[PDB]
Amino acid sequence: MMYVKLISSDGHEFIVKREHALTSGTIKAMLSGPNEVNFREIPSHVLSKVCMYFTYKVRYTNSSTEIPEFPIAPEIALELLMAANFLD
Amino acid sequence: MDVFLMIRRHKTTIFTDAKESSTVFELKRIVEGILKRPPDEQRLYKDDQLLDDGKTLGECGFTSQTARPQAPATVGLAFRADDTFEALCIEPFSSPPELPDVMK
Amino acid sequence: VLRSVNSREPSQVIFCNRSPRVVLPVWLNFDGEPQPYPTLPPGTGRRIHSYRGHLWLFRDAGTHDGLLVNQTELFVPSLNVDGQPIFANITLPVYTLKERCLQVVRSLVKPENYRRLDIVRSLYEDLEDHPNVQKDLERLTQERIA
Ligand SMILES: Cc1ncsc1-c1ccc(CNC(=O)[C@H]2C[C@@H](O)CN(c3ccccn3)C2=O)cc1
Ligand SMILES: [Cl-]
Repeated sequence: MMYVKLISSDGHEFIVKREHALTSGTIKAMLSGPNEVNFREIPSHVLSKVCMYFTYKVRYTNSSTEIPEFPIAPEIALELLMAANFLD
Repeated sequence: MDVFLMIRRHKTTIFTDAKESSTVFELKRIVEGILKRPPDEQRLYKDDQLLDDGKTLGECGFTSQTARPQAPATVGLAFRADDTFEALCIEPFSSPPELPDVMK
Repeated sequence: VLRSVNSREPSQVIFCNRSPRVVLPVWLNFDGEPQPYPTLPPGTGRRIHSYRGHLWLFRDAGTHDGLLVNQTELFVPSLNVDGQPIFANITLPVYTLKERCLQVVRSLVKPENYRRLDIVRSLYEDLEDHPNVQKDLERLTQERIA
């Protein structure tokens, strides 16, 4: 299937499935007009967890099975909240 | 059953899924379709052990317990550069800041 | 609108907690008001006595975060066929990343210190809007009419 590249502020490149990245409305808008998106304020320890959320969301949404918890370490919680708010 | 992985090399990470019964070679075919390098120019690792092409991903230790959507397992990747393989180098992610005073 | 029907027809139900949270079962009485029932530790099941048409919802016992029961928000026991109880599988929903983040920041910061966090103003309001059974019932009655 199709893939996109999401670059963090510290230069890490995250290659994720396009369908998975379209979980975020902001990423969908960035790909509709002006397959790479650069995030000047999201560091790699936050953006790697954002990509883990997309696969978690796509795998478990609408599934009739036991849903596991999405874990978030206390050290990243506030920056991940800021990134999730920007990405929707 | 499906296993969820992070194929990592230098500063690039591929988030992908595969079957537990699928082989290390079939995972190199997935990497080929993304980074345009053939399986013969690839070496996949787990921690520091090189993985043999004919083994299943379950036989390497990537199962529903270690490779989850919300907690994916890492597969190291090293490409062939002129008849010789480079040393496995995975750059780590940034360190989070100090835990705020109100969160401590 | 959302209330239990006083059918007086017994129905045996298995409350099966398939979530990592301590679950608070909540029964909506004949006036639509929520009543708390004993809590279920994670991964436990209880065979309970209920009635047909009775309306139940399930929340996290500590934070009141919303939970699903048989993939939906409300559970109504039906007739027991072939001497079998009705299963009410309580599971975590797939929360939005923002909601899960709000859940973790709320579990670590006292509400009086939300304003001390260096975050945008709208995020203070989001943190303060704690999960509330009364609010979600209003949202569900409005969508039940529409
Ligand atoms: C072990 C456990 N763990 C979690 S929850 C629970 C439990 C314990 C005990 C009962 C027993 N049934 C009732 O208490 C209700 C069920 C309701 O559907 C109707 N109702 C009621 C009462 C007063 C007027 C009208 N109806 C009742 O008797 C149930 C769950
Ligand atoms: Cl029981």
